Parts: sequence; C-alpha cells; structure tokens
Amino acid sequence: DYHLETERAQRQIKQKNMVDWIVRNVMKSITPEQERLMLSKCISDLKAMSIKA
Amino acid sequence: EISAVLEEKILGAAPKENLEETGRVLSIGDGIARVYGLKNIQAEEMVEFSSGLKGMALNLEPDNVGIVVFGNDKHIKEGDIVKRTGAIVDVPVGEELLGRVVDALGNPIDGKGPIGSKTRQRVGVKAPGIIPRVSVREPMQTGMKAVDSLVPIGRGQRELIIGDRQTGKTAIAIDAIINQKRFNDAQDEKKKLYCVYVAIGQKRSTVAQIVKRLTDTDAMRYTIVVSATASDAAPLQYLAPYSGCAMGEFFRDNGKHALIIYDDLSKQAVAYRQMSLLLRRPPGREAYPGDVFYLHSRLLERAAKMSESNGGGSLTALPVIETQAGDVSAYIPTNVISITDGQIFLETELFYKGIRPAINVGLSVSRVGSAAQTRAMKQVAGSMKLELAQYREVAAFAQFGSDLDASTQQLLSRGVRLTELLKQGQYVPMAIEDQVAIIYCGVRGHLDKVEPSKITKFEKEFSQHIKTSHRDILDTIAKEGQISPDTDAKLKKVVTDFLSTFQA
Amino acid sequence: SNGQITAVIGAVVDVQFEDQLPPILNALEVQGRSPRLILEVAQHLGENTVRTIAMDGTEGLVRGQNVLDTGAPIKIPVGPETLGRIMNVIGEPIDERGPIVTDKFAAIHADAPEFVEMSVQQEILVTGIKVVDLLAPYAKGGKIGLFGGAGVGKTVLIMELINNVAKAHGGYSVFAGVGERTREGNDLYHEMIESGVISLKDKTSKVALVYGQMNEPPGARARVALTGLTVAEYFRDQEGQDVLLFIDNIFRFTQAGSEVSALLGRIPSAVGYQPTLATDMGTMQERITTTKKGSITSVQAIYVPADDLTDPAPATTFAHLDATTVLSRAIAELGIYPAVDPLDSTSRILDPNIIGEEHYNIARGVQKILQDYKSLQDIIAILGMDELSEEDKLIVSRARKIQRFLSQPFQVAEVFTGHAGKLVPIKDTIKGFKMILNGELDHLPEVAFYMVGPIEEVVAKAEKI
Amino acid sequence: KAVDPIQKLFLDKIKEYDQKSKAAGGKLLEASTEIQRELDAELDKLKKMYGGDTADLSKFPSFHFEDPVVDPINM
Ligand SMILES: Nc1ncnc2c1ncn2[C@@H]1O[C@H](COP(=O)(O)OP(=O)(O)OP(=O)(O)O)[C@@H](O)[C@H]1O
Ligand SMILES: Nc1ncnc2c1ncn2[C@@H]1O[C@H](COP(=O)(O)OP(=O)(O)OP(=O)(O)O)[C@@H](O)[C@H]1O
Ligand SMILES: [Mg+2]
Ligand SMILES: [Mg+2]
Repeated sequence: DYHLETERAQRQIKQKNMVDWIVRNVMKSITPEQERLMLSKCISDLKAMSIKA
Repeated sequence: EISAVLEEKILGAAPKENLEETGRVLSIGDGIARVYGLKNIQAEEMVEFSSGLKGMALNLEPDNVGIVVFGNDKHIKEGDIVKRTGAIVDVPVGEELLGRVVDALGNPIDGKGPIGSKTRQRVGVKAPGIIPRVSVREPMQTGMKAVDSLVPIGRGQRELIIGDRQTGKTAIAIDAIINQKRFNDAQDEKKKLYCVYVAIGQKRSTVAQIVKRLTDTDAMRYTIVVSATASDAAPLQYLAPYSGCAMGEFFRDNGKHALIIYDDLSKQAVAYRQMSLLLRRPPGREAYPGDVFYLHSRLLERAAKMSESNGGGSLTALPVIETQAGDVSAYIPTNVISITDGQIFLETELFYKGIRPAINVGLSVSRVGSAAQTRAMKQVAGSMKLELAQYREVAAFAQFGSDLDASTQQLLSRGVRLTELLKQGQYVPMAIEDQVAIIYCGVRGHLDKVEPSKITKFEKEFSQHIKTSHRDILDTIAKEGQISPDTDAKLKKVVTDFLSTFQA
Repeated sequence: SNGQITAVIGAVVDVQFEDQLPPILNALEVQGRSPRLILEVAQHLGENTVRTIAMDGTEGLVRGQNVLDTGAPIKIPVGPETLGRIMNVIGEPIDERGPIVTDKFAAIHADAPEFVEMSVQQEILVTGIKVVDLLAPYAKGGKIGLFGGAGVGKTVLIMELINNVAKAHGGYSVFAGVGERTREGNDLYHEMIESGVISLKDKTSKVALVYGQMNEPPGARARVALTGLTVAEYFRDQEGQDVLLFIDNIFRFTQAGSEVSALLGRIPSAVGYQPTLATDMGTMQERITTTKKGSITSVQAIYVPADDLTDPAPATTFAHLDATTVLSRAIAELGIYPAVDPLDSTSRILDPNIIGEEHYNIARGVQKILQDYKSLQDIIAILGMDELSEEDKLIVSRARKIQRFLSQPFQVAEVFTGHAGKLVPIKDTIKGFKMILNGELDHLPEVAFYMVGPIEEVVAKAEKI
Repeated sequence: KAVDPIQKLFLDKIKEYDQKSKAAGGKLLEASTEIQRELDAELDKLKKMYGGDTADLSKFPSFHFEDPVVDPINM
C-alpha cells in the first residue's frame, strides 16, 4: 500500500506538471503561417458542412 | 505509460464539429435562465451552456424557453450560447457505476476517472403499470433484528425511514447496504442485491465518511453513490433522486435486484420548494407547491417488483424523512406515508435512553408484512410481536406495581428481555440465521433467568457455541426452513447445557 | 381543424388553430407521438389559441407540432365489454388483454341529472361493521365518504366494503383508482380474479376497473375519476342497474386540479387551492347519484392533508355525502381498528323512522357516553381516576368498554393481524351495545371487549381469562 | 483523413515533454515552488503515515519477534 500510494502521488504530480507545461508550451508556440493554415482548414470544413446536407 | 494514456485521451477526444441549433440567454437569475431561440427544442430536453453547465428546458413559451440550470447561475451570463443536446434529460446507467461516486448528472466526483457506460436512461420515465408488477414475496435483509422481525421489508417495497434528526436513519440505511455483502459474495445470483445511495442536501464530509465506511467493509463493490450535497444547487438536489432511481431501474429491468435509499426526501422537497418559489408558483401548505406530492409519488412508484415476463427484477426504495419534534402529522411526512408501503419510525425519547436502533415498535408499519420473510423468521417474530404487544399493555402497571401478579410479572420480565434483544450495535448487521436463533431464545423463555444487562454478551457467546459445536442444528433448520419440535427439544437442551456451563 | 403547439409548461399545453377553434372540453390528439397523447381544451386564450391539459407526459413536445381536433370530448368505452377489464383515463385497455371491442362510447364530461330525476327513498345498507352499522349507517343508494389521514386505514376499510357488500351484490361494480398506489391496483386486480368477481375465462365478470394512479401526470389524475363515473353512469342509465362505485381516493382529483390550476394562470385560492375547487367538485359529485332510472351506491375514500378536516378539499366534500365515516389517527394509535371517530361520523339516515327506535336510541346512547368520556378525559389526564366515586368511574368504565367493542377484526386485515375476520349482523350489534349500556357487562374486563365481533365472543373471551 | 493540427501540436508537446523529462532523469520540467512544496508534503505525509522514519519501507521489513508466553502449570 505504501508503494501504491507513492506511485499514485508521483503519478499525480507528474500529471499536474505535464499539464501546465503543455498549456504554457502550446500558448507560447503561435505562428502566423500555421494560423493561416488553420483558418483555411476551418473555411474548408465550413464549406464541407454546407455541402453535407 | 502515463504518456500513452495522455496521448490516447487526446486522440480519443475528437471535437466532431458540426452546426448545432442554439439559443441566446435573455436573463439569468434565481436558478432560471430565459433563452431566446431553440425553435425545435423538446420539453424537458437537456441543454448545454457555453460554460459547460447543463440545463433542462422546463417552460416552452412562444418567445423564450425557461431553462432549469443544473449548477450555480454565476457561470451563466446574458447573451451566452445555449446548445441543444438533442435528448431528453438522462443519466448514464449500467454496472460501470458500481464503486463510483457521482453527482446528480452522473458525472464522477471521486476522481477515479471516467465512466465507461454504454447506456443511458431517462430520469423522467413513468412507473410500471398494473400488469408488469407482481406481489412482493422476496425478503429484503437489512441485517437489523428489530427491522427484519417486526417491520419486514420485501424486494420491490417502499419502506419509509422516518424520525427526528440524529436518530439513526442513516445508520439503518447504511447497515442495510453493508448487510448485502454476504449475498453478493455468494454464487446465488437471485439473492444478490445492488445498492444505490442518494445523498440529498447532506454535508459533503458526511458523504465522504459514508463512502469510507462502505469501502472499509467492502460494500462499495455493489454500491452507487449519487451525491447532491448542501453546497449544490437546488435543481441538482431535485434531480438526484431521479438520477439514482434511473440507475436502480437499470437493475430492475435487467432481471437483477436493486435497493435505493433517498437520504433524505425532506431535503429534496425543500430544494423543490426553492425552485417553485423562484418560479413564482403559488405556495400552499408550509409554502410548498401543490405538486410536492407528485414530486415524491412519481419517484417512489418506480420502485416495484416485476413479473417473470419482465425478467423478475425489482427495485426497493428506502426514503428518509426528517420530522420536527416527532411530528409525523406534518405536510411532507404525511405525503410520503401515503405513498410508501409502511414506515419505520425512530423515536428521540428511545434514542436518549440508549435504545439503538430507536425503532418505535407500535408505530412501525410494514404493509407487505409477513408475505416477504422466511418461514423461520415469520414463525418466531409472530410470537414476539404478540408478546411485545402484551408487554405494551401491562407497561402502565409497572410504574406503581409494588405488588403485582405472577402472570403480569412474567409479561413484564419477558418484554424487558425482548426489548434488550432488539438492541444492536452500529455497522454490525446480522445474518438471518443468527437473528432467528437469538429471537427464538428470547421468545421461548430461555432468557428469563439471564439478566437483561448480560443479553448482548450471551448473544455473542451462545451463537459462537452454536456456530462451533452444534452446527447440525443449523443444517437441520436450513434444510427444513423452519423449527421442528424435535429441534425445539434439542435447542432446549443445549441452552440448558450452555447456561449451566457458564455458571452453576 | 389542425392546430400547432404554441407553449408547453408542465401538463398545460397551448395550441393555436388556424380556421376554427375546438370547443372547451374537446379532446385533441398530438400527431408525432408513438403512444396516444390526448389534450383536453380548458379555455380560449384569444388570438385563436386554446389552453389545454395533457392526459399524459408532455416531454418530447416541440413548439409547432401538429395537433388534431377530434371534434368531441374524451370518449371512453362503456357497457358489458368493460367488465373485468382495466382502462386508463382515455379508455385504453391497460390489462394487456387486447382491445375493448364495443359499439358504445360516452364522453367523460356529462351534465348532472336534473332535479326531476331524483330519488328520495332511503334504505339502510347493512355492512357488517359494528361502528358503521350502529352510529353512521350507510344508505342503500347514496354517497358514502371515508375521511382519514395517511395510514389511519381507508384502503383497508374500502377493501372490507368490497369484500362484504360487493361480493353479495345483485348488480355491477366500478372501481376508480384515483391517484393511489399501483401496487394496490395490482393487489385488488388479483383479488378480483381470485374471488371470481373478474372472470378471465368467460363473460361473468361483475366489476369494471379504471385506474389513474399517483405516477400519472396531473391531467390524468384530475380526469380518471370522470372515467369511472362514465362507466357507472352507463350502467345506471342505459341498463337500469344498481351500481357500486368505489373511488380511492377522491382527494387526488381535487389535488391534481390545484396542480394544473397553477399553470392555468389563475389567482390562487385559500391554502393555495384552485379558485374553482367547489365548482369542479360539485360538477363531479352531482353526477354520482341515484336517479329514477337506476341507483348508484358510491363509497369514496377521502384523504385529508396533515390530518386537517378544516382543509378546503375535505371540508367541501362533507356536504356531498349522505353518510360520512371520519377515521382518526388518535383512535388508530390506541389499537382500535377500524379507527372510526364515533363523534364525527354522520349518516343522514340516523332517524327513528328509518332505522327504528331501538337502533336510534342505542346509537344516541353510545354517543352520549362517549361524549361524556371526552369531557371527563381532561380530569383523568391531569388529576387521575379519582372523580365522583361510583358515578364518573362507571361512565369511564362503560365508555372504555364501548370503545373496545367498536373495534372489529376485518377479513381483509386477517393477513397482517392474525385475528379472524368477523361479519356481525346489525341485530347482534345493537344487542351487544344495549348490553353494555344497560350495565349487564360491568363485571367483565375491558380487554374482553377488544377485537371481537359478537357480544357472545366478548363473554367467551372473558371466561377464557 | 487529415488530422487536427491542434491535435498534432498537442502530440508534439507531449513528445517534447517526454524527451526533456527523460533527459532530466525523470525530474519535473520547470516546476514552480508550490509544486515542489506539494511533492514534499506528500512524501512527508506518506513517511509519517507508514512509519518510514524507523525502517526502510523500500526494502524488506526487519521483523523483531519474540517467544510466545506460556502460562504456568498451576493457577
Ligand atoms: N445502533 C447504533 N449503535 C450505536 N450508535 C448508533 C446506532 N445507531 C445510530 N448510532 C449513532 O447515532 C448517531 C446518529 O445516527 P445517524 O447519524 O445515523 O442519524 P441520522 O438520522 O442520519 O442523523 P442526521 O440528522 O445527521 O441525518 C451517529 O453518531 C451514529 O453513529
Ligand atoms: N381494519 C384494520 N385492521 C388492522 N390494521 C389496520 C386496519 N386499517 C388499517 N390498518 C393499519 O393501517 C395501515 C394503513 O392501511 P391503509 O392502506 O388502509 O391506510 P390509508 O388510509 O389508505 O393510507 P394511505 O394514505 O397510505 O393510502 C395498514 O397497513 C394496517 O397496518
Ligand atoms: Mg442522516
Ligand atoms: Mg389508501
């Protein structure tokens, strides 16, 4: 039970640490060329939903 | 490992973007959001707010839609986007909820991960009619001596646990949940019973301590805890009995048997009165709405025993009602008494005197009665019910009876042993064979020489001697299903031997 | 014509029509529902919009859903084809025995019979219950109410009346389960098929069951009593039969009306009830009567909320009943069953010229001793039994013997009591209370008078002690 | 069958975290002080709960047993 709770405590802090690391890394990594590509994909997906009727 | 789980959760949570029919919040306040739009929305359909809160479309009006918010109304602002879920209000159901603590919407709150249920069931399903039901004939073993003998509960019955505050209403309900471990561990699936504990308006610390008690006693493996505590919104406390009932109706409709406890319905009526008064509905008796009877009647009527053509399953309800100064003539308890199949009344006066559980024998009714208990228990508890009634009649003569007749003294002495017999410690439910043997000894006169202050110690030691030295007696009782006069003579001899061996 | 749903609030649905409005009390059928959802028109709101009350659940209804006008009120099957069958508020069979094939239908809304079509004859209906037969006798053809709280015993009392009266009855019976337990409906249905009153094999059934229970929406619970009336009205009028109508219980009709009235936009009346409490009850109760064409003996269980007889719904029901039987919780807590209050039950046939001089004098003598006991009970409670030596103690001793002797074991309560059920002829009842009033049994213990029917079983119980 | 670019970006951040964590020997990456206080609080609580001060819980516990007590022949 001690090893299980130690593993659970280490798993919980690693999950919390990787969550805030991913949030900070995703927010700090914003590029305009990828933003325009995602904008074009959103327009194409909107056009695909209009066709799907 | 953890990275792989994190990756598969990202890949599995695809957005699946599509255009949804949406509305706009006009005004939010008093737990009711008025929403402009949603032309094709259904009555009582679940919605999603932009903050993640769910809501139920209560009022459909020409210009707006009145939505009952299942959460705090500080997360909703005017002008938010309200999306149709496309489905009438429903909760997850299944065997994946066993061992899990959930809120009124079915979302897990114990932090053990998501719920892998593949089925959902509406919370506003109507009760079964006349034909699919059948008479209640299978026993519900609460493990309590005073309950299982004097107020016997069956499978498919609605038995009210009513009393004042801090009188043991939760203690009776939790011990009934714990007692089913002996049937769930066995291979006989027809005696297996799943449990649903619905906590309405309680303290969240109290629910956590209940879950700890169920986990230590290993009763959590077959228990679902639906929690809508005192910090939760009134719509959540209103919805939680119906959410738990739907989870219990899964077992009823699939050939299994479920027990559900509403702890307590008096707090759900307070939560529904809050919703009704904030909706400007006309208050009635004690400011309650007129449909506060239909609030509990449509809930409890779903607890039924099904016929063999419907799988033979059942749902057993144990609603809890808290009275004020022992007033069972108030509006809300009288409503639930007119719904359920009998009430178990807990007395404050008996609770102060040390009698635990403080069950009022004369004021506890089981409308099903002896039709749903074993032959051995029914044969013995019938005699104890008569003897307790005889002791009750002559209890007025004990106040001044300095000189009293031998017959009346025997009735008083027998009633004292029978009253001390029904006492039972908390979190220790008893098997039905142990209950039958102890009640049989106290009702045949074996305890007339044993002092009433040593009955509980005699209860441990004599049952241990039976479980060790005279197991053939229990095998004969289990084979016959009752008590034979030959076994009566053998039990007379081993009682005389046991009392002589203890002292002479 | 064809309408569309404008607003759904609970059991109340607003439907807007284009060409012609349906009249009030007309039945409307919602189209896109797999089971039949029936709306009953209640009022015209203006702008070609009517406000209706649904007879089933309103979940899944969208605004703009098409609603069809049937052109008539709710019509239910009536006749011999309804005997042995169970039907709901809208006449659909819920016994899973197929459709109710009949050529006769009748609207559940009908005018009460006029003043000319009234029968003034009153004859005593002997029950076998000593407290009922002595103090508040029932009329053979008349309205009987069973007032009581929750658990004081009204279903047991009305099941005993079915066991005693309806078994040996030359006619038809109708049971209207109005907002009660579905378990009780299943118990009564199997009691009928076991006692032979309902025959699933041939056409010898004698009772029609109509059930709208407490799991039903308020629209169904406020109209299912009218469906039971319509079956009983057909038997009285179109066949000239003597009909028994058991309603359990009629308070749920009024209670469901108050729940709908909150959504009908009405200013609430006293204790939150509907403004039309007396008029809706009066319209319903005046249809349950004996006319010159036929007779209806109606027994109506009446729930009182919070054990309050001054509540508007039981109080307005008191004037609609020939005989009232008020059940008390204080008497039930004393172990006296049936817990009929002797000083609160009336009959309207308790007359020397109807039931006889000796029956009337014994009943008035019993009530006089019990009223004197109630006056003395405050001295007994605080001070004690030391009062007036011989005189008041004799009053207390006789009154307590009478209170025990009013109790009686029921045949329908024999399962959970153990005492065998007793059916006591009314001659033995008045003889038994005359012996107690004359002082012939003052030496017997008062335990001997408890839970025994005839007075010969009282003296036999005293000798057994 | 084009995947979401945010999903691909999230997978790249997971792989970047995993590469940096394995390059740090399993240690946390740019953890704040409160996370360090949280980790120390959990380790101290587990040490006090299971009694890790007296004996090493990672290894096999060293049992210190004793001979059972037998009553004398007479009373
Ligand atoms: N049979 C018993 N033996 C010993 N203690 C008991 C017994 N029954 C109840 N108790 C104790 O009495 C107290 C009150 O009981 P419990 O909390 O179950 O009552 P309740 O009606 O749920 O009160 P609440 O108003 O908090 O819901 C608890 O501390 C419980 O442990
Ligand atoms: N005649 C009787 N003899 C013995 N016990 C009785 C009798 N009448 C009622 N009781 C007791 O009272 C209980 C209530 O019975 P019953 O269902 O008739 O009450 P009720 O007034 O219809 O209540 P509810 O509002 O729940 O329908 C019974 O289960 C029984 O315990
Ligand atoms: Mg409690
Ligand atoms: Mg009843």
